[PDB]
Amino acid sequence: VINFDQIFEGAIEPGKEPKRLFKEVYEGAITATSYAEILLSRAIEKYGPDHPVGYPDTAYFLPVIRAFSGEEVRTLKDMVPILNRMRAQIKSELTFENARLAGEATWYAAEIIEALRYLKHTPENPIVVPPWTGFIGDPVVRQYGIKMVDWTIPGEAIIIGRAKDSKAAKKIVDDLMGKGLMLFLCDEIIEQLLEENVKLGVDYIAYPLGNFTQVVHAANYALRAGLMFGGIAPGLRDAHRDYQRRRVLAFVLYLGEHDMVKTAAAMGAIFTGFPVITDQPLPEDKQIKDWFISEPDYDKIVQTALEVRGIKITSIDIDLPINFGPAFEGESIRKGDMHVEFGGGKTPSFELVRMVGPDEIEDGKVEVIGPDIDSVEPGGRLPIGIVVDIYGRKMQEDFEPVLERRIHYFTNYGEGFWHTAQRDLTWVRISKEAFAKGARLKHLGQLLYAKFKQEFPSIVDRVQVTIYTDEQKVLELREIARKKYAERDARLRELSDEAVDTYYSCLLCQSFAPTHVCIVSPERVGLCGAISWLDAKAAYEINPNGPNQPIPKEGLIDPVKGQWESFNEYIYKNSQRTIERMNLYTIMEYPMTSCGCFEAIMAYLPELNGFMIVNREHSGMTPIGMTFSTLAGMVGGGTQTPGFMGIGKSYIGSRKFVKADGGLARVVWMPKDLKEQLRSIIEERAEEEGLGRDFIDKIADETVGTTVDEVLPFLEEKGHPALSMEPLL
Ligand code: SF4
Ligand code: NI
Ligand SMILES: [Zn+2]
Repeated sequence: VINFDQIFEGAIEPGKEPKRLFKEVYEGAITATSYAEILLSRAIEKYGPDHPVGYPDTAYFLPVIRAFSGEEVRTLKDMVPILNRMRAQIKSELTFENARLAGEATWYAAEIIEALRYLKHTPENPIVVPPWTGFIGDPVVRQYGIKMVDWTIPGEAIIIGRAKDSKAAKKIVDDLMGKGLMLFLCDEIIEQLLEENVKLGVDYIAYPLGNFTQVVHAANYALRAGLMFGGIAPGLRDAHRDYQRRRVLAFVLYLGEHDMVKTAAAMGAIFTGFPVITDQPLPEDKQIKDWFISEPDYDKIVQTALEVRGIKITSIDIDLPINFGPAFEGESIRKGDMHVEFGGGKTPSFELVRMVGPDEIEDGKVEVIGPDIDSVEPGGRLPIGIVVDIYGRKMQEDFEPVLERRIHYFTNYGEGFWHTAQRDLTWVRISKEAFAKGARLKHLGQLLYAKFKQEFPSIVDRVQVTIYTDEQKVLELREIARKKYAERDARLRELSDEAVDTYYSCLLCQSFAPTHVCIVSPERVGLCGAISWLDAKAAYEINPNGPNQPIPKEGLIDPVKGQWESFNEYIYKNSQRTIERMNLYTIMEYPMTSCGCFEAIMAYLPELNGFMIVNREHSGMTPIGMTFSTLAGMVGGGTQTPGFMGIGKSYIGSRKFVKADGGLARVVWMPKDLKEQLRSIIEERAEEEGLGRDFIDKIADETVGTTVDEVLPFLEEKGHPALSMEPLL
């Protein structure tokens, strides 16, 4: 019933088909499928038809195939009928329909060829090294979903071929990274950007895939979105294409001299709804309106692609000397690249947002008080105290901690600006490159001002930013800040699931996970780990129409498992009626659903009488016989999964942590690093439960084993309480 092809209806008037383009696509699709045919036959000769084949760290087999036709490719023989089908759908008649089918066959061919390449890939002997990615694992797709759902990443650019010259490559890519687009790069443009010292790699959301058929690692990335968050069944071809067209705002930049295989791959992009913009001149018989178009002027090609795709960018439009955007949030500034640092146990530091009255503030006044960063030798240090005063008619003291959180992100988005921690434990660094470009502390203050005004227009009327660098002045002001921090800690201490009468929904991820609803209570953070009850409450109070809504706690059904009719009704209504009940204190019956951005996954193991937990960053097998990525393929997508649940890491430290299932006492296995990340809260909560602070050492981890038979003897020897608790079944 989904007629996806309707989006093409007006594109080409009959009898004027661009036969030059369609012949090139046909030749390239024949070439790609032939490449795959011969490599596959040779591989079956060498290894045998039953040899396993696949990609590293994915739940979705060969994802392009798994999405569009649903096959669970596991061995070489499985790909033989699939490729035979794709070659069969490549047809000489020069229609737009046959061109799109040839592009789909080209994507299938490139995916097959790449899986064959990975037949030689092992961790000890890998076929790709950073900053190149090749196939991108599921955890990376998931780790960036939270930035996609609110269009912090506004769209995706697939750049194929070669820019006119190195300098043009750096120009457009710097532009795109400042706009926050996710980049996929293929062929000679990568070396062009590295030659120009552009930052690239998974940490900068700018993926150097490789060359040639590695282009398909853009496609199998994009299609996993619908398979993961969208919950769309494998093989629902038009449903997947519709999800891509509506939610994955990707386009292709086709740079350099054209070639048949690159053109056929680009037509596969068009086949799933992504337009193609090339820097090459195009004769009338080699173009399609709004789908395969020429913009030779490098000063316009980015805006042209964004307009044809429908991407609208919000910019602060302050003249900063450095680039700014999500790609730089993940950067590290090594000591040898550091021009100056503040805080981090080297010098005193704090940051503070505070409400003030109308008379108390000069809107827009950004002032540095003390020496600036040109006063130190490179590698030097200064104190820093950042005070952001805010006035507004709708400003509340409650909002102060919320706004203060943003300083971290606001700072880290600066290229060559870096920030970690919070309050009086901040550590800030500024790169030598940023200093060389003219960055000074005034620019940090201006960035904070503009960003606070842009993000909170309805509660911020005046903003003033003062940055202090005198050591004794910073130490004096830090005590005022610490008074505010203690008031905030006391307000937090007053909260509990029982003491508040209203929990809050979070629908932010419904952009990509339409049936999923999060419920945030004081003692259960949202599964992303970034939205606590105070956060959701402030977000609603700032924007009553937004994706966080109050829900009264009314109509109790089960005090023990945590079920109320008010939450049941809200979830059912906002679930497209897929979900009727939710228990807040158990994973074993009506668990809360997940999108796919969960920091960790819990699962029950009957053989161990207890829970395993595994975080997204952990690589390795778990005692349930599944890696994190496989478990995540089951747990996400907005379906209810008794015995499994997605969670935020900090929820493990909550007093209400799966309380009806036994809480922390029920946890028998976690990765060693995750326990270390949470060691203090695990020790404190275990003491509160009566488990002992050494309970953390009774929790098995991968150094104990990855299977039940390795783990159970250790649990028995340790006298883990879970073995003597009631089975949860
Ligand atoms: S609280 Fe839930 S719905 Fe909201 S952003 Fe986090 S994971 Fe997504
Ligand atoms: Ni999610
Ligand atoms: Zn999500």
